[PDB]
Amino acid sequence: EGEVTELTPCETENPMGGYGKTISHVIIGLKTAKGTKQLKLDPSIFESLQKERVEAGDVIYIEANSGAVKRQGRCDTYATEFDLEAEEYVPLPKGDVHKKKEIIQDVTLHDLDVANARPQGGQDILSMMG
Amino acid sequence: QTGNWPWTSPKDGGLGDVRYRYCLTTLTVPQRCIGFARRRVGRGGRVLLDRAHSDYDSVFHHL
Amino acid sequence: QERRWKVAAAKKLVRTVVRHHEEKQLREERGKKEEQSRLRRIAASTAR
Amino acid sequence: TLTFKRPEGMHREVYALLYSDKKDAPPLLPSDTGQGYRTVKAKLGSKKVRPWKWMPFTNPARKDGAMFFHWRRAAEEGKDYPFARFNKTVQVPVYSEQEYQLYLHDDAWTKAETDHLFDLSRRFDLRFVVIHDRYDHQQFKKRSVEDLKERYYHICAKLANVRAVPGTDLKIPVFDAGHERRRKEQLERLYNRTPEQVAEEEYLLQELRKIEA
Amino acid sequence: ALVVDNGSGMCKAGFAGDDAPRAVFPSIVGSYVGDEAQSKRGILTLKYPIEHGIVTNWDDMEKIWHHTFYNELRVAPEEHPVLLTEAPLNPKANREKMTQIMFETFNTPAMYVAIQAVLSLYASGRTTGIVMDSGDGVTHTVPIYEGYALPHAILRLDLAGRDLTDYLMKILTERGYSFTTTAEREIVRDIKEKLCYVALDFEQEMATAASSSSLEKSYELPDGQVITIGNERFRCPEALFQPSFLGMESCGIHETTFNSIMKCDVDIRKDLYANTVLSGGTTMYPGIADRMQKEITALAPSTMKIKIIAPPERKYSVWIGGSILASLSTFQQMWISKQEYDESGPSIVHRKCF
Amino acid sequence: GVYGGDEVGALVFDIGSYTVRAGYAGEDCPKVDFPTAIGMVVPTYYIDTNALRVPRENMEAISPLKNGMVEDWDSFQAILDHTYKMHVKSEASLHPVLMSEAPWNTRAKREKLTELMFEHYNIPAFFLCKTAVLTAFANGRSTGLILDSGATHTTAIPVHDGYVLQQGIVKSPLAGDFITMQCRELFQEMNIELVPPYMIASKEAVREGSPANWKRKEKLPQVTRSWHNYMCNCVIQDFQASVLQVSDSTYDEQVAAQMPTVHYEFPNGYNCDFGAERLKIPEGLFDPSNVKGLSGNTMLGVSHVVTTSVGMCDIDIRPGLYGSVIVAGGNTLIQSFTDRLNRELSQKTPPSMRLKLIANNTTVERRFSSWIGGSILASLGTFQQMWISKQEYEEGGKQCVERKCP
Amino acid sequence: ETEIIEGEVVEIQIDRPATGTGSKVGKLTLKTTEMETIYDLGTKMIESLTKDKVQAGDVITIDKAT
Amino acid sequence: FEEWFPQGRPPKVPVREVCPVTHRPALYRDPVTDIPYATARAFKIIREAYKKYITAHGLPPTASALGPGPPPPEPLPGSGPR
Repeated sequence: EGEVTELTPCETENPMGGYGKTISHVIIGLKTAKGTKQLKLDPSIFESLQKERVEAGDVIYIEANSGAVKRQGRCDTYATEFDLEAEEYVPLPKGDVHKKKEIIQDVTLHDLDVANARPQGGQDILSMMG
Repeated sequence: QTGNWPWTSPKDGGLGDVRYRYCLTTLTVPQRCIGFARRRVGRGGRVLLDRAHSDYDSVFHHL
Repeated sequence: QERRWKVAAAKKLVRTVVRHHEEKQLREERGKKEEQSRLRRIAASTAR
Repeated sequence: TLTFKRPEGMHREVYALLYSDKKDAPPLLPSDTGQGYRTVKAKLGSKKVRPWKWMPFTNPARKDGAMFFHWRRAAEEGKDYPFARFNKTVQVPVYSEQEYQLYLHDDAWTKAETDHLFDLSRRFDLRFVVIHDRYDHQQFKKRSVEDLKERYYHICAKLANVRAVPGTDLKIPVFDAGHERRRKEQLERLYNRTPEQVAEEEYLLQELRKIEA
Repeated sequence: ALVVDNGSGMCKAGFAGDDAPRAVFPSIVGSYVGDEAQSKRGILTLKYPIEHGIVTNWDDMEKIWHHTFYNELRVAPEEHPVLLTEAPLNPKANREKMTQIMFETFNTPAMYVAIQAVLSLYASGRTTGIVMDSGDGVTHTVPIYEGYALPHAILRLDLAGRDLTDYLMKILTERGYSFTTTAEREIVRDIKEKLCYVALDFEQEMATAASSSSLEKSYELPDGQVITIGNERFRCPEALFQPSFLGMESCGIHETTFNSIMKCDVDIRKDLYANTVLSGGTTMYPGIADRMQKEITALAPSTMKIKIIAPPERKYSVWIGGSILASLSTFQQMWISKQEYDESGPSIVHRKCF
Repeated sequence: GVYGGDEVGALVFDIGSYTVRAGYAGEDCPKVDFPTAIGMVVPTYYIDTNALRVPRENMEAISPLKNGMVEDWDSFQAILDHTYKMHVKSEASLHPVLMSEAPWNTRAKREKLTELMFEHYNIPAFFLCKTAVLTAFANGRSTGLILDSGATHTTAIPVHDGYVLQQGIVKSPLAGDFITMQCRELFQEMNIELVPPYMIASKEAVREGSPANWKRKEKLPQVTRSWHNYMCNCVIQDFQASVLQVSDSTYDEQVAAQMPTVHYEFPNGYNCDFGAERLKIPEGLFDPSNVKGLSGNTMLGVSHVVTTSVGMCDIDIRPGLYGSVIVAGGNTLIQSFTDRLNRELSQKTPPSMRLKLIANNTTVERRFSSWIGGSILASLGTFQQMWISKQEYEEGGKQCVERKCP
Repeated sequence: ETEIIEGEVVEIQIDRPATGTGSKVGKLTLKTTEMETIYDLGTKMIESLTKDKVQAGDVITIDKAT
Repeated sequence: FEEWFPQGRPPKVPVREVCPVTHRPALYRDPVTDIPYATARAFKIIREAYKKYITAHGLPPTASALGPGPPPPEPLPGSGPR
């Protein structure tokens, strides 16, 4: 996580055949508080990337196993006597650019029963009928 | 134990006058722990931060 | 300490200056090679 | 708000006068324009500098009244020099020739020797190694030791203090010169030992260390 | 950000990030300045505030900088940072006076002072080298190691373009053509800049001139009169390598360069020989680089690899380096601020600038 | 309250036998550093490399100094005039001057110098300090032993609380000039004809150990033998700086012979690879008893000079001397000099005393320590009462320097 | 703790479609008894103003960061 | 290609704005004309100002105009940045 700064595609011209222009990587540079680092991601991230509508100066969230991008907002450096946005100029995060998070949550079996018994998905009409 | 000067000399050898002591320090601008450091006034009234080498500076960074 | 700061800052400045010089050469050669590649594409589009 | 760290969990610290090592990183200097000039253009543009001037000044605790020059703000012209407050002088006693007749010269010292000693004491702030180095041993014989000058300075000071005060008594200026002489003699005898004697002392101390525990 | 290179003869001023200066004009004052003073010399007597790279009259230098800001560039100096340049071995009080003038008289928000040779090294894209900077009034040789100028090894040579112009006037008068006045000085300077060159071998060139007309070239005066120039084409630049022609008991630029190299530590000399860069308008004569290569190869050990760096744009290398430096993001922390001056005095320039 | 330092527009001069260091106070390096040796024609003087290195007829080469003290006052005055005119480029009546002097300088020369600076140059203020004190001050030390190995002398000077202890000084003549003489003897032994650069018009490359191939300038004037010897010594000094290396331990010929050689090329194109002889030569600094033709075994090495100087001091301050050994001088810049000195002193210092050599091994710090200390001292605001003023000189005469500048 | 902005509108100016987020950028002027100021817009609230039929001289209030 | 990779080069930080009258960081925005302010008193002085300048000629409109926060720890220019 951190502030995106690059949105830089790589290039190798051709995919070993008839070609236009081929990228073969996407360079994504993050900086949050502790430093800055460049990540050469899979090219497949690009679809999800403009699906999340990210641009330079935004701050994002990407998970390692899935590679799923999520936009959190944009930094407070473009804020502080600007205001007036529902997205909130979410502050520039603390800590290292790369993080390993260990979440522990306590739960009872009855909670699991109650949660799994119901159709909690809001995309179905019967859920909001509930 | 043989004595030593007030400086270049911790309590393991001599007098540890704290004005010569470097200690781990952190800055409010997001640049992290800078490792061991003193505060010293220079010429012109300007307050500087000295810094000292450690073999674990790579650990104090991303600590 | 002022002497050490001066020499370190001077070293960093020259290193950044030569990097600035080199990046312009890389930019211009990549740009002209991309121009030639686009020529290669548009010329063959008519044949296609 | 701002944090510095002296942790128990790592437990280390370093000391140095100039710098710890040649691989030490350079210091961090203050700056206002680190984030660019356009970030702070209004803050600087809404202000005007106070004028400075290259200007004369007096009294660093000089007796001649000579005026040197320096940079200070123009509004601070007539101020007395701050560093004159450092001019502290050691309180060496003074005496007349009548008073010397009860600082009587022991039939070993002279008036000239005592005056020379006190002149050097005033000049060098009672740094008796320096006074010993600068003592005119040729004109006044090899007094030496530093204890025979320390003890005569201190007995003269004790007699002068006993004279001038209506009533008192004085503990620490009772200078035991023989103790100092024996101490320095013992230190010299340890200094001039050959390495075999030092090894013998180490062997005996190690034997005591092992046998007592 | 503004970059102002107030050299000995000509003041080059412009904006950072540009590839060349926007304004170039003489560093003279009458209240008229520059070309106005030079054209109207019959009204007011002319003066040089800079003598051999050192400022000697600050009241005139204030007028020059005022002309630079409000007439040439046409900008308010209170709205831009200003990068200034100083000759090597400048007195430390001149830095303080410059800082005082910038912050109090013109009210700049920020400023900096840099050494001209270091800027030439930046322009040539080198980390380590020696810079032969020959201007209009003074010549210097400045060895630089990892961007740090070594002050104990710097050597000054009191020989520059004005002396060469005077010597050209002398030898042309010896031929027969009279040139005495300041009006004729610009004509002779044009002849110097257009026709002179550095001979690779002076004696053989002199013999060739004596035995043939192949080296001769004609010149046309503003009056329409036409003259011919012979061995004076290469006799005048030769004074850089043979100052005895000028009546000077001094070493040449090649010997000065070699001596300045030899005043440095033994480890770095291989880098200095391989990165000898020429700078200034006086180094613009054709053939000077090859002659310097030959002369320094004659002096230096055979194991060293001599390379002379003479860019075509070497008469503005100092300004180009200043423009490069002032545009960097890493440099922006190195500006002296208005508040820093107000709290620390003119001595802040010694704290921040090197 | 108060402030930090204070800058007063002072100048700092440190004049040695090899070079003259000068500059403005508050700076961290001397502005200028040119040779002390000057030409004379008879008188007319030629100073600095650009004027000195040009050959000229009947021009002798001299020095103003002898044994670290001024002898030729006309030459000294010429050097100061040159420094004020061409290098400082400012009027002398405006700037206070702090001058370095030898630790062993006599009273009469101090008085003569004070009279010269005040009556001729009309400076407004003056101060005179010794080299060892400024060398200590440059490293932030008030107490310590200064080992200065320059051109003429290798000297151990103890310092305590900012004062030189003159009765603890130990001088030796084994220094850079002795090394230059030994290199001359080596080249004579090797049949290496030494041609200085001024005689050479052109040269051609040759093989290792082969005769040189060079052409002599025809237009030379006849030059004195002193100037020629000075020019030759300028070559031998480069040879010293390049080739010589101190043995890490006691010299053994079979061990030094197995070390890699060092290639050196002379100005006339002669070149050869140097083996154990480059380490045998500087060994005489440490063990002079084995030197060939040297006058007797009575003289001392560098380590023995240090130990003798410390042992001649009071027993109370010897820990403070061995705990700060400040190595200085250009001759200490020979490779592995400091390591050898540290090892030898560790083998001779008592185990009860901790030994600590100051980390100082750079050309600037080793050669210009005294100037840096002078700049530091003149930059102090506390120091500004310690100047001798012109009024003080006119009232008390030249004798006030003894009271004010100990 | 209520971090609100409130006032009476004076003037509104919003741009026409120009591709991207520029299609809805604009400005919005508020006035009170002793003050008035002009505020830029975040391109998403304009539909709420049109839905509520914003009128010159009408009184509104907003909550900061939402 | 480029409509899928436009790239970016935004200004990392803005200009930090300061009120001409009594300083401190700017609040609200600029008025309907001119330049930002911190307080209603600053707004009042700024609106009393700019009536001296709509003539496009006259005396200095802002040289210490109406006591615009005049204590000089470091002296102040006139409040005419527009």
